[PDB]
Amino acid sequence: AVSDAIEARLSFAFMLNSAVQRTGERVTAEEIRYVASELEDTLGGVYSILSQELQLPLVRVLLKQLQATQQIPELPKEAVEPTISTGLEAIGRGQDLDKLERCVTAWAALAPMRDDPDINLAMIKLRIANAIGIDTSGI
Amino acid sequence: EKRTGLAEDGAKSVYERLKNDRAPYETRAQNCAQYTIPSLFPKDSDQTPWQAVGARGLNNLASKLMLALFPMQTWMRLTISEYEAKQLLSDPDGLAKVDEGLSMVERIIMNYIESNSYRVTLFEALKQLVVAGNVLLYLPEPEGSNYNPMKLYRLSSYVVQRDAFGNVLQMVTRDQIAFGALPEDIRKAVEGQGGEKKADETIDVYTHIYLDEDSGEYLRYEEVEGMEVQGSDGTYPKEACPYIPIRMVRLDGESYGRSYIEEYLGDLRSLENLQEAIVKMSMISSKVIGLVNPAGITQPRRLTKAQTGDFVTGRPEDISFLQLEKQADFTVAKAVSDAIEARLSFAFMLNSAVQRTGERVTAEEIRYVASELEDTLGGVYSILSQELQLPLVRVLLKQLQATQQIPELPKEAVEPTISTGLEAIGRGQDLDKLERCVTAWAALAPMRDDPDINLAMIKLRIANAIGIDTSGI
Amino acid sequence: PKEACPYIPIRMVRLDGESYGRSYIEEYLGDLRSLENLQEAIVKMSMISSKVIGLVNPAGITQPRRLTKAQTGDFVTGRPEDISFLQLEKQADFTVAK
Amino acid sequence: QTPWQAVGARGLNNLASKLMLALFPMQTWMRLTISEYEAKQLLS
Amino acid sequence: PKEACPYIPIRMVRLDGESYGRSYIEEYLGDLRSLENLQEAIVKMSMIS
Amino acid sequence: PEPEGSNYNPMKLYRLSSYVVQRDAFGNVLQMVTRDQIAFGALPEDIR
Repeated sequence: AVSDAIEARLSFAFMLNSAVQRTGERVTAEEIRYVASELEDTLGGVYSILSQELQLPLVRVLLKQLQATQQIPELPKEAVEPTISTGLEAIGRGQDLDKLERCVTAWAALAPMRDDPDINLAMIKLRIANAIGIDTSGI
Repeated sequence: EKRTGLAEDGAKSVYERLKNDRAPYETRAQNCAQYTIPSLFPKDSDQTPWQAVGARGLNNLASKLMLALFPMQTWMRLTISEYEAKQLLSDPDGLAKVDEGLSMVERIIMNYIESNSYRVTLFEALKQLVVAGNVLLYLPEPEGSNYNPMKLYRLSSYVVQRDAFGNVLQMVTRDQIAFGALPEDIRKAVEGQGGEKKADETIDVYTHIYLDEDSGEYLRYEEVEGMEVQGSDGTYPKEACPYIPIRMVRLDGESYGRSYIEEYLGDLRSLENLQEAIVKMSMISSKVIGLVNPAGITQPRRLTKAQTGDFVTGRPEDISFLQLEKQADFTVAKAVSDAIEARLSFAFMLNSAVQRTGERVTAEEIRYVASELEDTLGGVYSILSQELQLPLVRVLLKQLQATQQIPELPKEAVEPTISTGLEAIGRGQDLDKLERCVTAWAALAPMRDDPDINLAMIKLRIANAIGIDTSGI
Repeated sequence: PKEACPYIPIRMVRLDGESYGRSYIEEYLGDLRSLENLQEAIVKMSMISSKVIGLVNPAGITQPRRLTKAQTGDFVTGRPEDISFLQLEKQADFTVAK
Repeated sequence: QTPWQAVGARGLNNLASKLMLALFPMQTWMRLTISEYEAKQLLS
Repeated sequence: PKEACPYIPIRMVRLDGESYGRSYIEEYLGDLRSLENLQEAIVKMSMIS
Repeated sequence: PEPEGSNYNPMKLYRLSSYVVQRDAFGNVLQMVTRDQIAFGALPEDIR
């Protein structure tokens, strides 16, 4: 019993998906999702640390190493010292994409008044995008 | 020049005097770390723990806070200053310009934070911020566009003093650089003051900062062996000091802060003290020891040699195995251990405190007891937003305008307001009140074709009580 | 001015006719001490339960030295009647207090 | 000499595996974007 | 050049004011030894059984 | 190492025991001394 009590505690600290595996009770579905979002919470911890400690320095060195051996076909001055994004940004499923179709879905909220009696949909469709935080340049 | 005022008697002399009202606060931090991760605050002056509970709790607490305060997302939102926003009324072409560039500084601050590896030290800061009362952050001048990291001083190797209103009066750090690493200016000055030094001798390097009674600003200087350092003098303005000392739990009328783990320390020690005896008990239980009666026929030699399947000269009355049979008292101790370990799991925002092996846990209690972890976390978050998030942004803004990495903008955006929290994620109360008001205009769709109802005045009062701007609706 | 003093003294529980206020935890203090006084004896009890202590009968053949030295799997000169472990067996009274 | 348990073994291995597939996938996991100072230059 | 050295030394757990970093497993080492020290006696017991 | 053309330029990894580091106050790298343990029959002819 003591060994299994410890082995469970460790299984959490090694992001083992089989720490939910408690042979004690009829494990529900609503705790599985919640105790799994504690494994994601402590993993997002080490990931956002190693992004700074090992991911970005590795890219930053390869960038300057490959521009120096001219395998990088030259580009207009604006892109020789850029900004290096990583994480959910680079997978393509980042906060930017979130805020846009979180704003598209707020313009379907004023569909039961697209035919607006003096409501003025023009300023609202702009303030909605203001609070969210898009660019609004040319919308 | 001999300096007086606060640094009248040197630097190291102030460090050792203020080390006396700080000594209780590091002893407290020492105890809390001994039961979590000792490496964060070793018990060296004024070995691992038997349990990993506090260990996984401390790490999970910091992780949840670091991912809350400092995400990959933009987590600050600059917006036009009120006094200079009333000036630009009804001018949306020259007003969108001021907010757009404000949202450019929104990004510049991030890129500086990303590429300079601020996050990785902020984590080690939050870990320290929780088990120890305080941390000291130093972010030097940008100095070009290089790799300008952040420096972190743990409580034991720095010292602070505050006034009545809680403002910083003086701060004396204390690096412990090895001689073979000091700058050549300081290095030759050291062995040239008496005694040549080896390459591994450790040199105490202090760093006084203090307000000047005459000026309205801070004066600093490095200091080695009792004599001031070459080229180390300098001044910082009072409103933008790049040395930030952060407290966790305030106690208005005190130089330092209280730690977070401190408040639940009594139970945390009860668990470690128990887990020790429990594990030690488990080792005794799994220890197999025979007991051959010497007045008997069975000889101990023949048994240890015997293979499986062997028959052996002896009777079963002579041998017996050492039974511990403390099964009863173990269940008592293990039940208390689990009861305490659970109480702490709530105080460490462990999502696995719902994990009660007692009953068929429903779906409707999980949501409610999870909204107590959200309720006690929003506590420390909205505190650290003021104690560590807002001061950090406020310093980098004035630090980056001073090295003109901020492309200039129209006067309205030189002193704006710095919003944080759910505002900057973009899912704040503003967006809430807007589509909570749109959804009140779809409620009068079964009378859009209104017989004399007048939808114009109603569609306006709805937005009034809610609290939108109503400017041009 | 009387209408805008920047020193504010706040009470929790008013008692009109008194300078200070009553605390909120005060009203439930009696149970709060009952719990602490109990948890003390409870926690202390678990420590005695998990304390393993042998009891070698000196008039017996089994000597305490040989046992502490022995490895796991070793057989040892002795009888099981000589050794016993200090049982607390307050399982009944524990469940009451808990 | 080897350990009596494979707990840390599979734990350590699972820790590395999850991190490498998070940090370094077959996917493109960095995103370069225009520097801010030289992006305001190329406006409109 | 200082800005692009191709030798990169990485730390795991920072402790600002030290050349090297702390390991991740170090923080939970006590329980990891409790388990192994136990698993030995358990496995050894099963062989005796 | 440097790309050195477009060849097979792998990555070298030094474990903690066969390398050593020193840093300053702000945490920047001061010096690094590695330590391979190559067998004589493998060294380049210059060093050999």
